[PDB]
Amino acid sequence: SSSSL
Amino acid sequence: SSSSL
Amino acid sequence: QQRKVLTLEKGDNQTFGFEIQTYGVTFVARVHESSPAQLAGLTPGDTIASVNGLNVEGIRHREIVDIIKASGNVLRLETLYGT
Amino acid sequence: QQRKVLTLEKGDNQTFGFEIQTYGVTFVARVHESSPAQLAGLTPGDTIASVNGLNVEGIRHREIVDIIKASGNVLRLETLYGT
Repeated sequence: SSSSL
Repeated sequence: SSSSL
Repeated sequence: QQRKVLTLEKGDNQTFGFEIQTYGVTFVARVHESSPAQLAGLTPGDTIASVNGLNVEGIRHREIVDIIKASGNVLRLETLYGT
Repeated sequence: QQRKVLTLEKGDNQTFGFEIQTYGVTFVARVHESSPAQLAGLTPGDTIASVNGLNVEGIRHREIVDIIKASGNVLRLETLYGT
């Protein structure tokens, strides 16, 4: 999964 | 490297 | 979930709309909105297993990219949930 | 090239502007334009080595993300050219 920061 | 397609 | 089969179809002068990266496996770093890739169901995090029916685990990045660039406007992919 | 040290500084209600993915290493899948990340020099393809001085090779994704979410508006990272 890709996580936005 | 990231490649656009 | 399990596997995932999909077919992208693009315009003649547009892109499929996704970026890939390879480490060492190849996976989708980005998927542009409204692109054949998104509308097809491609999701960042997916990993590319096959391209037009061919497995890529043993192929280098530039090659994979080359195959996709030479696939015309239609594209058959197979991905597996990466992360 | 070699290593790469950088410091991101953000607004109080904005994001640093980048996405990360982890496989098994953790790397930048995307960098939003005009974000502290881009202006700082972050580039898709970079891999995260340290965060605020801590190495992440042995930490899980959700943790890394947690550390970054708790770093306030300043952020010190260290990346290595991934791909």
